[PDB]
Amino acid sequence: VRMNVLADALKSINNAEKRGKRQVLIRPCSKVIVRFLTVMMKHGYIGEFEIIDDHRAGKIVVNLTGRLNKCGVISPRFDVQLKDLEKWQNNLLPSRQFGFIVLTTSAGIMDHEEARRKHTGGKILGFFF
Amino acid sequence: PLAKDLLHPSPEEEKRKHKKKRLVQSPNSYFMDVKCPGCYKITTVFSHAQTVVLCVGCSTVLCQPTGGKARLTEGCSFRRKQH
Amino acid sequence: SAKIVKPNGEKPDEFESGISQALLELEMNSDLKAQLRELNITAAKEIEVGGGRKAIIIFVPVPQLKSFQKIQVRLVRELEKKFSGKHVVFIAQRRILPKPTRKSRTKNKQKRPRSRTLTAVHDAILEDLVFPSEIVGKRIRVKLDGSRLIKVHLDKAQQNNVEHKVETFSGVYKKLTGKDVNFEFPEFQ
Amino acid sequence: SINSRLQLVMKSGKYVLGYKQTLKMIRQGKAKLVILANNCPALRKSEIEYYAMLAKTGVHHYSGNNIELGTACGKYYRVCTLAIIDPGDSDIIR
Amino acid sequence: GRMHAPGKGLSQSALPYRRSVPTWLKLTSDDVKEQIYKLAKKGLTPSQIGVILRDSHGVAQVRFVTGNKILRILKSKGLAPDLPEDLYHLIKKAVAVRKHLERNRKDKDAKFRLILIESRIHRLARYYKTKRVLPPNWKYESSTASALV
Ligand SMILES: [Mg+2]
Repeated sequence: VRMNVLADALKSINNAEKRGKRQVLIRPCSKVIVRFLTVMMKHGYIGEFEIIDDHRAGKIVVNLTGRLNKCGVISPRFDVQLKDLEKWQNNLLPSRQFGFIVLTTSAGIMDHEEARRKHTGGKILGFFF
Repeated sequence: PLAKDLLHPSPEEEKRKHKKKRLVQSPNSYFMDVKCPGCYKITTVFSHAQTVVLCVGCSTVLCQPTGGKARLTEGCSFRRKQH
Repeated sequence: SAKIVKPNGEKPDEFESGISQALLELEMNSDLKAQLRELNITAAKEIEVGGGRKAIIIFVPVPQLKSFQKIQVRLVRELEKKFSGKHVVFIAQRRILPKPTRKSRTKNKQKRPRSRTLTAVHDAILEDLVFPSEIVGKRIRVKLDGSRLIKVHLDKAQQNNVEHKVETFSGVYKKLTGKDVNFEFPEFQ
Repeated sequence: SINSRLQLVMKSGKYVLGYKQTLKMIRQGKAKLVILANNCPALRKSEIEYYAMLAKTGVHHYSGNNIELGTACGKYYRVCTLAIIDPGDSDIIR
Repeated sequence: GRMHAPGKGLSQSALPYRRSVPTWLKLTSDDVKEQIYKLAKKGLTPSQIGVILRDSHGVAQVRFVTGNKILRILKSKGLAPDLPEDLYHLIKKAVAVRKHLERNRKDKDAKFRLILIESRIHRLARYYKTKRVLPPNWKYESSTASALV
């Protein structure tokens, strides 16, 4: 069933941007969704998303742009110990020149660059690039 | 295709969508404030009835229930408009 | 004269007196009476808005709110006309408990209901502001900066009362809560 | 059927199970539905059915067993006859 | 797609944004709690009350009119049933399947619909043991079941 609500959503926003779809809604919604999408907003990977408030769960509607090649999700949230952060961002991103492993540490949800500035580890969620 | 303004969907194309599939989940049902010929009394019948709606008076019976909406009996009116 | 319909620890005369005196003035009045004896405010503030024409926000205990709603339209009409050049609106004085971190712990402390949590409060604050309009649905923007702008769909029944106000409400929580919101007057189902 | 109604009378109302009490409650006149089963042997049938007719009490020959009655009474056990004194909300009485 | 069947259907109820009462309604939190009250008294299930109250009567949802949901109104006054209505509907069903299986020992079909039904019982039961509405002891037994209805 709905186990992981990212994988759910991120499939459907990778899986639109292939078709070139202009915008998409994501059915279940969550806090973690919002908080990881707002990360994608900063590096440009999407445009402004506007969350509907069906009284229950939430829907979102994501303005897409052309720019997202793929976003995916590492499904079990392994615990990343900062020394490993490299070994991951080697084998999970296309280059050292862009690509963003979104993860979730002590000091909020954020990309790997921002966990490195603050010097924290934590749990991998996914990656967009 | 390539541009469907999902957030501002024109009123028609939610009514041709299954209740839960809509942008916001709303029902496709209603109450009706019902006259009936004998008594002037108005009962507050819910379209999709399930049970037989009897008159606040007594004798007459308003709504046989069927699959979807309720079958009003013979010659009796109703009033949607609200909310 | 002032102090008899505002009891909560908070006196500070200025408006609270003048506004409660206008409540007391509305008791010298047929039918708008007796139902007003039971009622009672707590505090009140003057707050300006972007346009210039400031609004008076009135707080209420909370259990009385559901009785203030019976009077509100008749109330506002009269004291808005009295205490002129200004908009008036009622809110319930909700508590907002802090979140129990492990830091701010669980030494004892009775629960902390959802009613009394954070996001319930500013949401019930919405239902207190636009009493006559009533909410039909919210959307919630995220601009490319990250600034979260809400959009509140209100109904239509008693739009006429509320349509002129709007940017008072926009001004209102931005003092109370700290959130920026504009109101839209839409289709039906 | 008189499983559902009877069930409700047990919980809420008043009763007497079996015999002798039931017949006393007819004697007294304070019992106004005697539920026989089938399997009440046909003398007792006719002598309760008579002995109630005279009081002016409704009788029921429940399509039962002695047992399918016990089970229906929420009793866990053999009840041939029973008498209902007072129902709850149950419209067992007509 | 359902617990125990292929059919992956969806047909459910669906409420609006709005929750605030809809102004037809007279009654008030009391007169609804006066009426739930009299129906449960007469002998109806918490579902069945919710029903009567909407079609004939007026209340979209009790929950919205009063503070709490039907079960709590019965339970806080002590008209609530012994076990959950939701469960003895399965138990009553089981005992009905039992019966005709006991006359017709060929019905292979009835010998899921029993096994399934038994399993939808046990399954239910063992939260009612962790949510603690049932005491940690009660158990099915075929024999003692027919009585329990
Ligand atoms: Mg299975």
